[PDB]
Amino acid sequence: IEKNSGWITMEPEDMWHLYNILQVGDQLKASTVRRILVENMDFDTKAAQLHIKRTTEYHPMGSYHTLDLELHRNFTLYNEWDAFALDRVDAACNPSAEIGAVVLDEGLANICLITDYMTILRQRIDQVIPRKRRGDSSAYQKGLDKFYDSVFQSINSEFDFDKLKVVILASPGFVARGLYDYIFSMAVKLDLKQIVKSKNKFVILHSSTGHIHSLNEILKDPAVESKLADTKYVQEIRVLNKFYDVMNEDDRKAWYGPNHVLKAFELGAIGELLISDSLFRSSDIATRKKWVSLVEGVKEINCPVYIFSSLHESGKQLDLLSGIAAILTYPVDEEDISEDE
Amino acid sequence: KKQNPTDLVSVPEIFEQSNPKPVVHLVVTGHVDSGKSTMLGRIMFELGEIIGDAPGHRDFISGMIAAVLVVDSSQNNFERGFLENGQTREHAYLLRALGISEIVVSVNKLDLMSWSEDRFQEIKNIVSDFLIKMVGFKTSNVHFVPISAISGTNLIQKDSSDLYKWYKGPTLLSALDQLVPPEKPYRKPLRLSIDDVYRSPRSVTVTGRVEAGNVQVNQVLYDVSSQEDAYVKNVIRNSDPSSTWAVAGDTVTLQLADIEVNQLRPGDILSNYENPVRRVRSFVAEIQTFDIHGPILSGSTLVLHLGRTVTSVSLKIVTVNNKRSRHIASRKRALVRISFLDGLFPLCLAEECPALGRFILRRSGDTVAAGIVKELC
Repeated sequence: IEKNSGWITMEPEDMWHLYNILQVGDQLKASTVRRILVENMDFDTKAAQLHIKRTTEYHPMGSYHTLDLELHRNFTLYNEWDAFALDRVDAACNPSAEIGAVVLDEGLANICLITDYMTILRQRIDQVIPRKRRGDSSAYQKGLDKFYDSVFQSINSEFDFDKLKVVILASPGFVARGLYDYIFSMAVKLDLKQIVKSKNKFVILHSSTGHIHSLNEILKDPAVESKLADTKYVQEIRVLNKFYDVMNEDDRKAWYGPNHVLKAFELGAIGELLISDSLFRSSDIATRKKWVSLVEGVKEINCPVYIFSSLHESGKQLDLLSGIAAILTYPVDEEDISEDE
Repeated sequence: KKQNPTDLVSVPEIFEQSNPKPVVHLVVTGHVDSGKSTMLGRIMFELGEIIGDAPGHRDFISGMIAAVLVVDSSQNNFERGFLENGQTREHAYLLRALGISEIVVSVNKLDLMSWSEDRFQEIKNIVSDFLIKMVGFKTSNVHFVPISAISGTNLIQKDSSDLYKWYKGPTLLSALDQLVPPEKPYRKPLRLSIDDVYRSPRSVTVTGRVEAGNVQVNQVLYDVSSQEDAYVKNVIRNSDPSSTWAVAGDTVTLQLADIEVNQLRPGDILSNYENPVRRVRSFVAEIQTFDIHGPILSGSTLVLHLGRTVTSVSLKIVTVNNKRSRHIASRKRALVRISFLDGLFPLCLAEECPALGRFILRRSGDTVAAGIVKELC
C-alpha cells in the first residue's frame, strides 16, 4: 500500500481512529447520496456518525459535498503519512473489551460506556430532589424513587450486558449500594435475563462526586485493578498520577505545557515521561510536524510516550494542562512563558 | 419567542417605618475551654436583665462555620505554650480565605491571672503573630478585648474590677458596635438564593434566603438560569406570619405562579430584570490554600461548593504570592481564573454579596482552598 506518499483502503472506535487519521488537504471517497478534498471532520461523540466535508473528481466538480461515513463498508484515503498518522492507521485495525460505568450522586447520574480509546456519555440524569422536611419526607422520597427508576431505565437501554466485562456503580454516599439492590430487584420482578446473568460483573465503588471527572478516581481503584489494569484508560490514569507523584516530590522534575516540554527536550530532561495528547491534530502543518518530531525524538531514545485520547477524562485533564506534560530524569530550574490565553 | 411580565403597581419596601437596626453577622470560634460558650450565655443573661441572638443598639445574629460579616476568636489563660494549637487555627485561616477582614479577640479569664496587664500583652502577641504574621490580617482589623465570661467587660465597664485600673478600651459589646456592617442591603438589587424547590397546589414552592434587596407579594421574580420568570403568590418571611414582603437577611418560603417546577433548581439566584444577576462561564478569584497533598496545577479540575451548587471547575493560575507560578502549594494566596465545566452558573462578587461570592474548592474528597469572587467574565 505504502511506497515513498500513497493511499490506504479500509467497530465504533474505528470512526475515532479515523477522526485522528483524517487531515485537511486529504482526499477520500465511498458511497453517498446526491473523492473530496477533506475540509471538515465532525465526530458525533454518541457515536454512530463521522461527517467529512469539495468534489475533486469526475461528475456525471467545485461544489461542496459531505460524506457521512458508514462503519463496515469501506473508503479510500489520500501524500505525507506522518509517524503518528501511521501508528493509528495501523492500530485498530488490527484490534484486540468494553466497560459500563455509572457515576452518581443523589439526583445525579452519568452513564458511561468505556473502551480503550473512548469514554462516551450515554445519559446524564439530573433531577431535583426536594429536601427532607423535618415533619415530612414525601417529596424527597418520591423524588428519590423517580431517580432510581430513571437510571435503571437508562442503563437498561444503554448497556448490552453480554458485551461489557464490568459495569461499575460509584457514588459518594449510599446511592450506588441502593441502586445495585434496586436494579436486581426490578430485574427479577420483571423478567430481565440480561441483567440477572450479569450480577457477577457489577462492582460497587466509592467516589468523591457523581461528576464525570470522578472517573479518574476509579478506574484506578484497587477493587477493580484485577480486571482492568491491562487497559489503555487505566494506563493513562497511572501515568497521569505517576506524573502527579513526581510533581509532589519535586516540582523541578515535572513539567507541562508546549514551550516547557520543548525546552525540556532541548536539554536531556525527558525520560519515561511523554504525556502527550491526541488533540495535537491541528491543520497548521508547520505545527503538526514538531509534535511528530518530539514523539519520534523520545521514541528513538528508549523513553515511553503516552498519547492520551482526548475523549477519556484522563485525556481531558491532560488537555486542561496544555496537552503535553513530562516527568524529568533530573531536577531542572527555569522560567518559560507558555503561549496561550 | 418569550414575553416578559411586567410588574404591577405596588408598594415600596417599608421596613424603615418600624425603626430597624442593622443585623450584623458573626461567627464565633475558639477552643471548648476558652469560655466561648459561657461568654455567649453571659451576654444572653445580662441582656436578659434590662440560633443565638443578642441585641444592643445593633443586632447580632451569631452563627457557625466549619457567609457572615465579622468574627471573633476567644481564648483562655493557662500554661500557654502548646495551645495555641487546636483547629481554631484552621478556622482563622478559613475566615481569611473567605471574605472576613475584621476579628475581635476575646481574651477570656484574666480574672484568673489577677487581671495582669503583662499577661494580656503576652497573649496579644502570641495571637497577633498568628493572626497577623502567619495569616493575612491587618493589625488595625484585629481588636483585642479583655473579658471574664463569668461576668466581665462584655456589656458594662460598670465593674470596679482591677482591670479598669489599666484598661481604657471599650467593652466587647462596644467593640462589636464599632464594626461597620454593609450599608443598607434591603435597598441593593434583589438577590434571592434557592435552597429547595418543590411542587404545590397552584404554585411551585421555593425556599431560601434574601441575600440582598427585597421582595413582596405579587411581584415578578426573574431566574437567569432557566431564562424564565414568575409571579410571587405568597411570602412567608421568617416565622410564619401573614407577612407580605421580606428584606435582605430573611429566610423566605415563596410561592411562584406562572413557572413550571423543572425550570427552577436549588443554587439558582433570582432577581428582578432590573440589575439582573449575571450567569457566567468563568470568573476571577482570590483563593487561599490550606494543607494540601499534591499542589494545584494550572488546569486542574476541582469541585466548587457555593450554595446548594457544587460543580466541576478548572482552575487556571494568574499569580501566587504575587509572583507568576506553575503550581500552587500549601498555605498560599493566589489570584486565579476558575471556569465551570458544566455550563453557565449565576453568581456575584463577594463585594456585592458574601453568601454568593464565597466558595470552597475540593479535589477528590479533600478540601484544598477557599476564596472570594473578584470579577465576572
